[PDB]
Amino acid sequence: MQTKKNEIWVGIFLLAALLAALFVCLKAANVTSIRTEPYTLYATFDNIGGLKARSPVSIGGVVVGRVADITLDPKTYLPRVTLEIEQRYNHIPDTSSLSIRTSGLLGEQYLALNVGFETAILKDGDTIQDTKSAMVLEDLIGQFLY
Amino acid sequence: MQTKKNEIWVGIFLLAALLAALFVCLKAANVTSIRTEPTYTLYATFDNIGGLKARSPVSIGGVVVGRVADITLDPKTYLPRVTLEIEQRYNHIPDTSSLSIRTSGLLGEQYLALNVTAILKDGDTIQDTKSAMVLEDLIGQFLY
Amino acid sequence: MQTKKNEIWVGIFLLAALLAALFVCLKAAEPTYTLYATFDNIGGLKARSPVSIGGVVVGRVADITLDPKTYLPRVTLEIEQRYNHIPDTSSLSIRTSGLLGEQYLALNVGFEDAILKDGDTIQDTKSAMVLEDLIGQFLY
Amino acid sequence: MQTKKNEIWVGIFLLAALLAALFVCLKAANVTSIRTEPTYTLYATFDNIGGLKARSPVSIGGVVVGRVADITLDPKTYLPRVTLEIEQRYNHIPDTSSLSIRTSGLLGEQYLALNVGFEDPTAILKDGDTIQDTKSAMVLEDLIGQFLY
Amino acid sequence: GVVVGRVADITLDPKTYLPRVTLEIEQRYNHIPDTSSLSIRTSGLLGEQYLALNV
Amino acid sequence: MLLNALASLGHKGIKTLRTFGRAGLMLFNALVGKPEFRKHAPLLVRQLYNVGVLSMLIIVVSGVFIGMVLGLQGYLVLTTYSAETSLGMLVALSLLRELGPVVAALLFAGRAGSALTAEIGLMRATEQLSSMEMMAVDPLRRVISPRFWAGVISLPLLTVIFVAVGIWGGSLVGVSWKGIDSGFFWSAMQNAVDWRMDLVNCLIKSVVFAITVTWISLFNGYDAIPTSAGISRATTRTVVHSSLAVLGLDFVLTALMFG
Amino acid sequence: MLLNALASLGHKGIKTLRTFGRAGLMLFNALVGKPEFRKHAPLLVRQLYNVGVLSMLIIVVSGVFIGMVLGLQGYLVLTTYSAETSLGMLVALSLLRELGPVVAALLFAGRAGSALTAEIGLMRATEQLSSMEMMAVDPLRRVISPRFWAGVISLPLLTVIFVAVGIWGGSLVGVSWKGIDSGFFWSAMQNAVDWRMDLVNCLIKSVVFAITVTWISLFNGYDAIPTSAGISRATTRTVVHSSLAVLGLDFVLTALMFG
Repeated sequence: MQTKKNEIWVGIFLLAALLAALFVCLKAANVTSIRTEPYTLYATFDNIGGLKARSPVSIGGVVVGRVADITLDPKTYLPRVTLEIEQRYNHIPDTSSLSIRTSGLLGEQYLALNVGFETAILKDGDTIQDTKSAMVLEDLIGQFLY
Repeated sequence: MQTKKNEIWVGIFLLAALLAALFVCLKAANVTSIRTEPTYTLYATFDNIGGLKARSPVSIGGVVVGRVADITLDPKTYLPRVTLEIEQRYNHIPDTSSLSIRTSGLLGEQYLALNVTAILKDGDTIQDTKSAMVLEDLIGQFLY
Repeated sequence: MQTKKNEIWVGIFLLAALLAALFVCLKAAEPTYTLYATFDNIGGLKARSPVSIGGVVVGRVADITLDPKTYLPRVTLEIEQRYNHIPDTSSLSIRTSGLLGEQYLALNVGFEDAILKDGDTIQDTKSAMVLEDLIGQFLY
Repeated sequence: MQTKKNEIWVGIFLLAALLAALFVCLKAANVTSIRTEPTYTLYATFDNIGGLKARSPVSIGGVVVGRVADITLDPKTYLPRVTLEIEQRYNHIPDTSSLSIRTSGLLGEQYLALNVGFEDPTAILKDGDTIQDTKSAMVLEDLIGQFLY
Repeated sequence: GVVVGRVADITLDPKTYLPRVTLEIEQRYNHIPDTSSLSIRTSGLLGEQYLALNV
Repeated sequence: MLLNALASLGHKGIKTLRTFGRAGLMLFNALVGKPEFRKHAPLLVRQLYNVGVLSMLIIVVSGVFIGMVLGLQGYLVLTTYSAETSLGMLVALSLLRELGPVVAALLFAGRAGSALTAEIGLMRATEQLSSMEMMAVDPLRRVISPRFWAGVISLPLLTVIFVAVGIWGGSLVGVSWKGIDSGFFWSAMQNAVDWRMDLVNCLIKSVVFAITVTWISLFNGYDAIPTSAGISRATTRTVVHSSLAVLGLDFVLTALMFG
Repeated sequence: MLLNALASLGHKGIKTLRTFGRAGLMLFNALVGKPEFRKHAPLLVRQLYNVGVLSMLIIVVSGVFIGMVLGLQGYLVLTTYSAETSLGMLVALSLLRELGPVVAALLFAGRAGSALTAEIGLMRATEQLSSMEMMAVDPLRRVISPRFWAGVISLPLLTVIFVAVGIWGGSLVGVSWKGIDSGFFWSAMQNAVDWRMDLVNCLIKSVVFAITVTWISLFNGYDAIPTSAGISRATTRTVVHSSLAVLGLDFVLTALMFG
């Protein structure tokens, strides 16, 4: 018909704009487009300071994992944290001195690993014993003056 | 009423407002549990609380277990007394423990840090520990 | 004036002018060479960091990599092709803009006695100033 | 249709917008003159600008007497060349001056501070004069490592 | 520590280049000796300062 | 001049007291009557489609644009202090304190508030409420009682969609256009860990700004001249009275919760 | 299905081109024509009272209500920062870059933009525009042309009143109980305010926000069904269209001349 000739010609053209501009809204903001998380570690410190949930861990300045949750120990009252490291980096020595560093002058902190020479590989289920507690601003003011 | 298309779009709007609440409250605000709070109140007497405000978090080794409900002041000795709360899941504190009002860096809020005679119950009194530090104490002890 | 005959061509011409005010105005309102430098500890450096020689910004950083055999951070910076003749005995000496600003890459000039083309690796780097072990040496 | 009432409220509305334009240009803004008095460009070299950006004010003794138009880089000597803008009222700048870039406070911006010198009973400054007694800026990466060593 | 006046303008000298800072006080405070000295103190972390009298 | 100047003020002083007299009497005789839950059960879903479902084509598609301009204008002003860490701080704090129940109230009263006045005013022009009054059915319970409850529970349900389109709308400039994905952007968003601030006070302001909008939207539609010019006059005066009721009460609701 | 699925979407695309095609044809005949200067001189003064003067009451009373909330919420976020003297870069900078011609355009479409559509719709039901064609005069040059030029010169003039009262409204809530002086508040406001940066660029975006608002208010008033329901449907249609034309153009005008 007369009104049916233009019904199908421009109707695909409006679906051409609907087929477009959908690859720009379904963008890639994380790694969860293919695989969210393909190991669980355990570390026990003495005083983590202002460490909260979802804290990025770094090896030399590049982000490598997050922190899921922090569970206190019911026997010695020591904080036990967990790590989520990907499978791309696994050959880490066991002599790494795990220390808690600071990030800026706001109050937030982040965990930092150290790589070096070697033993046994650190895999899921093992707990690292070479840990170091964080520092507070109220401890050095009592040691320097006294 | 045709009762074909009107009853569907109300259920879509009622469902879109439910997933939008989980994007703000559940994701980036808190846990939002049932919050029964089976905690117990204690008593601690300090000298100078510094900048302790309402709902101040208290932590043992950095892990917060509760907040501060209310702070009172007695008219007899004129000493500040904080009423902190500890949940029932962690009850193994000794009597020789000491508290420390510390700061989260240099700009954050002041919080109480409790570091490590069997256990404490409702009605006990923690011993007198050191209070917080002010700018007049650091500038006065450095010269004199 | 006339339906289905003249009202279509004005709406096409108006849409050709309204979309032209959102294409060249909203959207969009370089031959470079890359380098490599294997570090040990950088801190809180991210991508798109300004690289400066003397203070003026001339290039940026595309991305940061990590080798799976040594686990050392390597920064892949990009500089302009107009500036060349950089000696290999000059370190980077990463500093901070201002006092409370973000970190940024730098490059100080050195003395002459080669030409660093694309694909060169810096063999002399410098560690950053981290507050974890810096304030502990003064007391302990 | 009443022209005796509508013409009065137009002038009230026009003076309400004219007085509103004088409140954002005299109290909120610090511009009064729209003149086009030119200046002379002065060239000066440095070694490290630090956090020097465009349109930075230049002062000689604490009072702002101009600004910075732009900053270039020398393609031969690899040194930053900073341009200056000084008013033609009075300069009296000898060849024994010392340019030092400073900052205001702790989290403020950077500014150029011109320090005057003495003269012996040294020539007069002209358009395009360059000197070598320029002080470089300092950062936090150099003063901390020198304090412990 | 109590504000008493403001700075009107900033002038300069064409010969020796000494910035003369003028300031006005109300008639409530007039007994000021000649031994009082001015002092430029900092207020805040932005970079602006303010004058302070030392009687 | 003591009697002639005060003669015109008496005509505008009594009618202003009678303006709020019929506004409070209409809302009072809508909920203190008999409670029925199954009779208004199909009537509540019908009024929720016009107020709450048809208003999704204005708040959702423009809530991304308000979230987008908070990232562009909030980036160049903090180029010397924090350009990546504090990017998601001023977006989530401003949209949950004063941009939530106030900016969305102008979009709610423009579509679901202005048309609610013209819907009640159209029934009085062609004599629809007078024919329902001639039966034994209460006319203040069929067009007022299900329509007031469909606007009270709609604006807090529409505010969270405006919040979720503003936080995600500011995420297109955070994870893209020279930004970090989740390292420095989302880590500075959960600084308000307390449930009282930005969650209860945001929901308190959304209920107060929902009653004061639907009250004037049902008052101008119920009190209008039954002609073609009386409906269009009450539609214009509804948007003016609702805009001063969400901005004049915004300073009132902030002074006791943020001071 | 796939053959009958385009019967409901393809027919809407034909009427969309006829809708926007008639708006550009109506504005071309209303502006380009005979230069009536002496005849349209009392018509511009008459159409400035209901657009500029009658809409001046809402923006003045909301100018003090937009600075007393912005200046009070901006004091708590700058706590524990030692930056109380930098209040001029938050209450006066956001009212000129982000706010200003955005909030005042939302109030212009409710008071002046909504009443301009109902004025032509009431004259179309009584066929007053059709009677101008019998008097051998142009109806698009007598009732549309003085109403377009009176709205394009009023909204940039009403923007400066919204800024200057809002700046004074921020100073009213500033020195009210905080104890700060009048020398520190007007010190940081003079910085980064010069020619073609903030004052001129606010006037640039204001006149673009005045053409797109008055174009919809004159098109829907000219294209409406002459009945009791066609005027009220086109009255609420301009508020939704102006809310998406002001906020939708905010993302476009921010990418050019940042600040």
